[PDB]
Amino acid sequence: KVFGRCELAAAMKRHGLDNYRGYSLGNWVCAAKFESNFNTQATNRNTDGSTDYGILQINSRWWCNDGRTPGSRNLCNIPCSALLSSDITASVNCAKKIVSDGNGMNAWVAWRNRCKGTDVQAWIRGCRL
Ligand SMILES: [Au+3]
Ligand SMILES: [Au+3]
Ligand SMILES: [Au+3]
Ligand SMILES: [Au+3]
Ligand SMILES: [Au+3]
Ligand SMILES: [Au+3]
Ligand SMILES: [Au+3]
Repeated sequence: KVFGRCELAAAMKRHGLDNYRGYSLGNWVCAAKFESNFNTQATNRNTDGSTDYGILQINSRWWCNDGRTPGSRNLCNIPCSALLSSDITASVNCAKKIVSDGNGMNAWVAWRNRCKGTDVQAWIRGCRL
């Protein structure tokens, strides 16, 4: 599924991601924009053989099981495929765990480099919320 910008804002809010760990909704929408372009089926292979999955490009090294990332963990207790679903519940639930892990949204490289400190409210501007 390819989400529209306000459509994803609304889905994220329904699943309680707005202001989760103090991160406003625009930060989550921005991160999803530059991680996946709002496509739930986005995947990206890393040089280390791990893979990033879904709207927020969650990595198999630590958070999900894909069977092909030696030495890896599955801290969200889900198959990585679940992160590619049209319904974002598994990705939101896993994102809450990630963002609680200590470095906040800096775990998302694309957030740090393209969203952090920018006018992230722009991503929810005009949205009926
Ligand atoms: Au905002
Ligand atoms: Au992999
Ligand atoms: Au794993
Ligand atoms: Au397996
Ligand atoms: Au594995
Ligand atoms: Au599994
Ligand atoms: Au923080």
